[PDB]
Amino acid sequence: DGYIEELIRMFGKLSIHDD
Amino acid sequence: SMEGILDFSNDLDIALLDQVVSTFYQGSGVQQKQAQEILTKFQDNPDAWQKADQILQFSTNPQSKFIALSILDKLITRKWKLLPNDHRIGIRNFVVGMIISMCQDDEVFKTQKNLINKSDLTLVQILKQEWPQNWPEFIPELIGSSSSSVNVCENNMIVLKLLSEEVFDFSAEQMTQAKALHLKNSMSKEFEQIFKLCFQVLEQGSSSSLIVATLESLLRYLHWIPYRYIYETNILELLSTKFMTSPDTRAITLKCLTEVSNLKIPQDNDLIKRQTVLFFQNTLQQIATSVMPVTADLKATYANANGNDQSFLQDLAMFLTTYLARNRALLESDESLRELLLNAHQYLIQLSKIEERELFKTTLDYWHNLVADLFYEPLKKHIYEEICSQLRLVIIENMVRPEEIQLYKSEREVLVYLTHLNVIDTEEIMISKLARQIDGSEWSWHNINTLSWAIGSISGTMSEDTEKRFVVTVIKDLLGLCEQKRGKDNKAVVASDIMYVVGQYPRFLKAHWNFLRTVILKLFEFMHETHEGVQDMACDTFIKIVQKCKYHFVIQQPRESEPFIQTIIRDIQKTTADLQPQQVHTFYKACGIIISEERSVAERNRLLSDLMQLPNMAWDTIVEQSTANPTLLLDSETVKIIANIIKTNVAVCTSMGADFYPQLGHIYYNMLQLYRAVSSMISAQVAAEGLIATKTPKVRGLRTIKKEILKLVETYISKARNLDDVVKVLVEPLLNAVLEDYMNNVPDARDAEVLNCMTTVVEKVGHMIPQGVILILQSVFECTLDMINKDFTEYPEHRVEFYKLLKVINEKSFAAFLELPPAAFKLFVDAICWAFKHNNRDVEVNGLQIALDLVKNIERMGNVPFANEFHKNYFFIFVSETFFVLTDSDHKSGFSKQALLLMKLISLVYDNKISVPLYQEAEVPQGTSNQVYLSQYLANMLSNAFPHLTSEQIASFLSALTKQCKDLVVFKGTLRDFLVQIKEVGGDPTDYLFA
Amino acid sequence: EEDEEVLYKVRAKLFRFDADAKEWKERGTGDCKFLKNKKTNKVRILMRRDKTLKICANHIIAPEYTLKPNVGSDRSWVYACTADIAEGEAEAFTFAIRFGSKENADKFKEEFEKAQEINKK
Amino acid sequence: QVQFKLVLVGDGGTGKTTFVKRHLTGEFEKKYVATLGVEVHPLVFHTNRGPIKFNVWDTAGQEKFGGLRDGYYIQAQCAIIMFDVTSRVTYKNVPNWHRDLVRVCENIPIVLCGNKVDIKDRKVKAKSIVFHRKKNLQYYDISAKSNYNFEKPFLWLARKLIGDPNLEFVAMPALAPPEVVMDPALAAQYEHDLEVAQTTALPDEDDDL
Ligand SMILES: Nc1nc2c(ncn2[C@@H]2O[C@H](COP(=O)(O)OP(=O)(O)OP(=O)(O)O)[C@@H](O)[C@H]2O)c(=O)[nH]1
Ligand SMILES: [Mg+2]
Ligand code: NA
Repeated sequence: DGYIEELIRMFGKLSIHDD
Repeated sequence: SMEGILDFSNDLDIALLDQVVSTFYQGSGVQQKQAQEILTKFQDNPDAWQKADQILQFSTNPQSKFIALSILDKLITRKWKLLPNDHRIGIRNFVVGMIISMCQDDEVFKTQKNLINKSDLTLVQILKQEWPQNWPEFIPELIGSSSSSVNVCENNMIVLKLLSEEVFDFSAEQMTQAKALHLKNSMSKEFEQIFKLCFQVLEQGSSSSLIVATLESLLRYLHWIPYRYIYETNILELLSTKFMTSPDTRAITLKCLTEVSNLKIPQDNDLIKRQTVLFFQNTLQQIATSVMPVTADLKATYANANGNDQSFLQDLAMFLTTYLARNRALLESDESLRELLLNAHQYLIQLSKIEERELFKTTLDYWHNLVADLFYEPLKKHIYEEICSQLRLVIIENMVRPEEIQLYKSEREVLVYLTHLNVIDTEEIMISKLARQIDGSEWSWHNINTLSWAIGSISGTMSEDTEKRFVVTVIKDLLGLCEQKRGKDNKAVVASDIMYVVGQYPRFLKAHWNFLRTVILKLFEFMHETHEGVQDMACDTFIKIVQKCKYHFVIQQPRESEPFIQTIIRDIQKTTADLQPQQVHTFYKACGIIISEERSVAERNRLLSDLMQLPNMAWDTIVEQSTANPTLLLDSETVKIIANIIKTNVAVCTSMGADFYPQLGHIYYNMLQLYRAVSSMISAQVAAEGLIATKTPKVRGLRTIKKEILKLVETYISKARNLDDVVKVLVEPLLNAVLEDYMNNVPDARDAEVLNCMTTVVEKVGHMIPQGVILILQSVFECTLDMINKDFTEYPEHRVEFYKLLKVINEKSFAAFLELPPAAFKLFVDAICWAFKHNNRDVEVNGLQIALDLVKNIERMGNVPFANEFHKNYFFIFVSETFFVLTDSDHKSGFSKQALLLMKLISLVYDNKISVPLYQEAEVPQGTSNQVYLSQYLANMLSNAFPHLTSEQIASFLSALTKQCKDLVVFKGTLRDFLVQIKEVGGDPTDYLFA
Repeated sequence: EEDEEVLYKVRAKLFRFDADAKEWKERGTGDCKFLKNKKTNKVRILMRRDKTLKICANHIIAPEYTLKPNVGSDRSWVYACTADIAEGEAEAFTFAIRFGSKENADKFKEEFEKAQEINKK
Repeated sequence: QVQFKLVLVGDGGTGKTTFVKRHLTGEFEKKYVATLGVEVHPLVFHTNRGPIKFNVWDTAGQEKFGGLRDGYYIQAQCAIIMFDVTSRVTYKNVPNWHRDLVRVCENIPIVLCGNKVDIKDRKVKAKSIVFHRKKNLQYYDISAKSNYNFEKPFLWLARKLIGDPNLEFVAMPALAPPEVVMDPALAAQYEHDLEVAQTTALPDEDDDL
């Protein structure tokens, strides 16, 4: 529902950046 | 110095032998090598056995005596029946005498087991020859002799153990069928006497070393003896009680009870069922009180590796799995056996936690057998709910990567059954493990990878709605885990595992287009990441998702302007900019998979040309430059670009097959032009620089271009649906570009991929191009055979592809062999027989298959002058070359195919399918049938090849072989009996009447 | 190697020329390291085989040495070594070292030349 | 210096000698020269528990070149049985090799090795390799060619013979090497030997390294 949209939002921010 | 012993003129210097032997075993460097060559030439001396009783009497060196018995063994097994009968009695008496001598001396019996066990093995070689026909009293006297001395009784158990092994376990290869039956029947005739002594010793329990030896012999008896000796005596109580308490006897006892669990047993006897339950109850009871309780950490015990603990735990696993696989149903109905059932399974759970790959595979086979049963057999799961729950955690915590195919397949299968049996428990264990990654309790690169592979494995077992909530929970938790961690190293590992799990859940991806699109756009972002492994992970995941979800990329999704394939193709330059060529080829292959789903022809061809835009514009540029100046092609950068264009075409062709035609048509003409230009450049470099040129980067680069062109054409033709276009458009230009170039290059400049390519061409369209097939033979046959007919090693790739080519030509276009000049047809027969003599199994198998198919091709011709001339020229060449490799001991891998070919050749004559006499005018009487002449030719051939065989052996072998030539398995038996008899002198000719 | 600094570390396969047999023989596959001694400031090649960790190259990057191409490779260097102590006492070898790529090979030879003119001092 | 006798047995062509040569010098021998009788090669490993030396008796698989056969097994402390995963017959003969081996050596650690796993067309599948279970053999998939698990038979036997399950291979500290001090007398000699080297192609140039 909205929680499938929350998955899409969160998946978009997935990144590999050195910290 | 040492080479004195090799001089047989004089009496043997024992002290000299003992230094030669001693500087071999305890020596070093050049001295021990010199002694080694001396000792080898000594024992290989055919008269060496005469000087054997000397060494056993006068030598004090145990190694000298060992080697003396080896010399004897070689005589007994090979030349025994050639000896005068008083030599046979002599040898028997001083082997028996040496054994009782060493048993009577406790010092020698303790300290020289190697020499005693070797003496026993030598005695058993004599029994195989002489017992029981010329030694009826051996067993009665062995049984009576055992009462006199414990040491003699112990050694007698070792003799009986070896006798059982040699007759029942190792007879199949090493004896004729007849001799095997005779020795089996003799052992079972007198086994009653032997068992009584066995059981007597075990009950009286004199000495542990004697008891271990009796139980070792019993383990061998259990492979063949009838079940009544185990069930109608007290022996099950002894094995399962007193012998499980002592650690000396426990190792061997457990192995015995494992083989008891395998006995052939009547399945309808309530008393026998109770006996089967009882020995299990007794065994498990002794484990619990004497070894370790159900709760013991077997993982820690096994890891510590004290004494024989690892072997014991290996044997307990084998015992429980064997027994429960066969008998667990006996324990499932009675409430009093419930605790026994679950304790035995609780031991297996503890065994399943040991860090030992090969032990885990053993327990995993059992778990598979169990959970397979709980999934189908009614009213059984509730029994095992606590076992299965523990097992879920054991499989998950020990999950391996899919790269380990077998273990991963076995693990997935079990975990899928355990998910069907309790979805809720599986989900809880996997979510809890995930929480222990997030809080850092169990956090590790290995631990998150393991969990990812496990969560990935159970895809498609849950309902779609349960899977939806599970997948979302796992992805969100893994995404949070990635955010929480620091450093490219940590975030890359978690991002890979996120991407791994998503790829394993296609049903979820198909149902949620917005998510699938996000996943793919994220893979496109990762294709710009330089961190080690990310681009490979992104490309591997991309083609994996596409293989499963292709339909969702080729249709227009309701909220989208176009099919997503079109979007992928627009940004293909930008998306693949940072990938290595191999990664770009995977990407293009993935797009080819999607484009094959488009069933509108106009639309498929439009997407295909859209996808091939970049390689097609690089191509148009490079042919213009390459046609204008042939020098520009010699540049490395141009060779790499061209090779990468052709490889892009191979990649897309691999996934599109028949649908790739329009793209192949677009490049075909200029590609075959390029193939010729590149061919010339290669030949020109071989001319200026020599053969060493073929190893230079730039020539290897040029040859890659040729190989990738041949790969592209092979790949298309292999999958082509429109064979008329293959023949009328592809083939003639292909044959003109590759065949002459191959023929006229020096051997080291010839590409074996030409032969491979031609094999496929003949396979798919051989029937339609008979003149093309002849052109292929003329071009590659004689010059390839010359490369490979000097030894068995040089041009290995050409060798293998050569015989695949002849195989397919002999199947699809035999006509091409009828058109060969006789001289060249003779070379064809030489080339098949050449294949026979290979060890390389790819060549050997094709060799025998061509021979068999050729014989059948000639059969089909009927009574025609060519079939008649073939049989008169080549029939006996094929029989005698097949017999050569059957009997030479160097081609045992091809026995089945050799046997089949020989049977086919012999059956031709015994069905009168050969119309001409096989014999020369006035070589035999005028009337004589081929049957009679085959018998004479074979008799004479085997007589010369094996002169130590009698005329009676050869005649009997051949009467059996020829009458058995419609029954392959029996034929094979006769061939195996013949292979045993050529190894010895005085083989019984009656042995060939077994069948 | 607790008092030495890593200047360069690359994965490589090392070969030795058997002049008698007239062929190249693999000597080891592993991390080839350029180690600068804290005391002498002398840079050596130390190469250990994967898994066994046995030494298959141990010599000074001498300023005399010259990296030549091999006829068969775009990602290898050949050079005479007058004193390698991998397998006992200082012995002379004709080495070849092959890398994963042409750029690994080029970065090696540039790093090998840096080390030669550290060994000049 | 702990010293152990290792017998290496199995069918001709399985890669027993190639395997030993790989451990001795690091070379991979492409050519097949059948062993005659036995070849003894001393082999040393460096571990946390100190150096371990194997006297490796590399026996002949072929019957005609068999020589002393079971004579080579006398006083062996450990063994490797070798078969070829590409050759079904080599696995079928494993019980024969084990039988001959255990008769001479009753109580020794034994590793079963499937060689040539680098080859794509694997005839002897993982699922059918079960002989080791009842005989308490350690089993390893190995490749003398790719070095896949090439160290594991020796690590396993080392752990069994020394009786330490935590034993591991270690790097020995590397001695500072000497200065060249090249002599002009041999200048011409090296010039020539280096030209032959440069103009002989490195083997296996399509391999990853
Ligand atoms: N592909 C491949 N070939 C191998 C491998 N190991 C050995 N070979 C080849 O196998 C052949 C036989 O190797 P050897 O070591 O001589 O065989 P062996 O077992 O010693 O033979 P015998 O001395 O007759 O017992 C040679 O051509 C080797 O190069 C391997 O891991 N992979
Ligand atoms: Mg050998
Ligand atoms: Na998985």
